[PDB]
Amino acid sequence: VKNSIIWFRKGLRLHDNPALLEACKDAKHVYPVFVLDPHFLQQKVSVNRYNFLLESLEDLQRSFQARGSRLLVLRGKPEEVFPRVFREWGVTQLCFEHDTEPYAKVRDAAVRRLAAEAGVEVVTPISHTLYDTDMLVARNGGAAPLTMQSFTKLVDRVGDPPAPAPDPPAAMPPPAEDMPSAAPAATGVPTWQEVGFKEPPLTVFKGGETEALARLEAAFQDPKWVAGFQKPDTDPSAWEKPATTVLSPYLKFGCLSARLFHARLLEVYRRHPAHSQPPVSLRGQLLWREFFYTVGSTTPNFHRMAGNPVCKQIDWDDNPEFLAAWREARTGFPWIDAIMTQLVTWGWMHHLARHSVACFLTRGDLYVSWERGMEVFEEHLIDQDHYLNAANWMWLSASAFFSQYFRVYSPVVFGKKYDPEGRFIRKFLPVLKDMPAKYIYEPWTAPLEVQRKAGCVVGRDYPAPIVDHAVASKACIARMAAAYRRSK
Ligand SMILES: Cc1cc2nc3c(=O)[nH]c(=O)nc-3n(C[C@H](O)[C@H](O)[C@H](O)COP(=O)(O)OP(=O)(O)OC[C@H]3O[C@@H](n4cnc5c(N)ncnc54)[C@H](O)[C@@H]3O)c2cc1C
Ligand SMILES: [Cl-]
Repeated sequence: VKNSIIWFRKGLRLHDNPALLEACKDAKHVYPVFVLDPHFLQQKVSVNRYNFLLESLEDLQRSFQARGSRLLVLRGKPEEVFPRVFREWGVTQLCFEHDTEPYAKVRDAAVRRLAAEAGVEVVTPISHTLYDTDMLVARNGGAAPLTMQSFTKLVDRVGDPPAPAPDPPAAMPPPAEDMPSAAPAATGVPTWQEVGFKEPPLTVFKGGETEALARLEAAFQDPKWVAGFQKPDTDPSAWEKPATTVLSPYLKFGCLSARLFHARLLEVYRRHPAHSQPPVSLRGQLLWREFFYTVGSTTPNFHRMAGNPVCKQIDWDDNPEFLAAWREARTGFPWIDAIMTQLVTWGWMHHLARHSVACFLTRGDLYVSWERGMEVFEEHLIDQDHYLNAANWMWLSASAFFSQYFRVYSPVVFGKKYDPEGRFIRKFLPVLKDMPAKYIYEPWTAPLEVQRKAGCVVGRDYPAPIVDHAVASKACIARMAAAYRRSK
């Protein structure tokens, strides 16, 4: 008989899940498994993202329960847990969604050889990206494109991505009863308290496929907005209603299928002939994700500067004091500190807000390596993506893809063009809530009487600016021009 395991890592969803569909076909018993390391906090991960993952597992649990099955959260590492459960459960087939991350390749290749020795057939469909990214490289002559323009012409010749897979059946083959490793007390979904976190999450975005599909339908309530979407024209200061979809956490964990998103976009585009085109369109935003996945999965050392063949070797400063002030939202520039506060509280910021804080730390003002900034983003972002975080950090620091280092965002003027009254700043920096709008982006320029009346005295309640942007940005541009000349 056929007993199968569907192994969730990403792809935390029931819709468009070809690995789940294959596991369930002709199966007597199906074991939906997520493997959790109970000592992940011993040597990195904010409670905001880890609880987002836990909320995604609880949503999967309710979906399987509604279909007569159950999600098993196994504690341990995959190389030690799977050899046991293969024999105990009589497994004949192991299915999981393909993954191209570095550790994913080492981990999955080990699980492949263990299944082989146990007589278990392995099926690994592709469904986390729009396309088989290896097929895109092979169609391009054996190398990934290095520009978005060249990449978009490639996918146009390749054609549309595969349609989303059908829904799973209304009833699922359940796990066998009275299996010791499937005991409910040892396979439940933990809380953030039980895994060791002492501070509760503060983010307003809840995990799960249900929330992902709810947010998708909300975005498509106005097809005119979807059709005319232009990414560079969206408001980074909008927080009551963010200016973009905020689907990145759900796409990162696979709570939302990228192919379903793409299919829904095509349905709208065919009724709106004047819809926006790549790279600025909403479809173009998914192509950015596909582009960085295609380049990153084929480039060694993609997340580092050293050994990375696509990253410029820049002599970045080792300044812990600048990094600490940037990391702790005490730079003295309210626009920067407000966004860095949104990072630690929400775990998500608008794309152009990420631009501001990334440019400031690296090629704009402080000249600290983008790897240090990525380390800070990798801890707090609920949508942290190994390939996307790295690519955009190299972009913003002009180390890869982007080269126009004379374009420098002002930590004073940038946000003022969107939010002259500083509503975003008052929301995330309540110490400046009473400051008149004339000085909220430059609180040090406010006369002392105004600072006292507003209850925010620069130097006691809110720090002075750690740098002069005029001086600091001039020093950073001159240094980048010399680094660009020595790297020929
Ligand atoms: C320094 C820096 C680091 C970043 N780190 C990440 C990261 O770790 N994870 C992440 O998902 N995005 C990252 N991005 C990209 C971008 O900031 C987010 O994807 C976007 O803000 C998410 O909001 P949204 O879901 O509303 O995007 P939308 O505009 O609604 O776009 C929809 C989807 O397209 C994809 N997408 C959009 N913009 C980009 C982009 N620039 N690159 C790649 N894919 C994109 C995402 O999957 C996103 O969910 C980073 C940007 C910067 C400048
Ligand atoms: Cl600017």
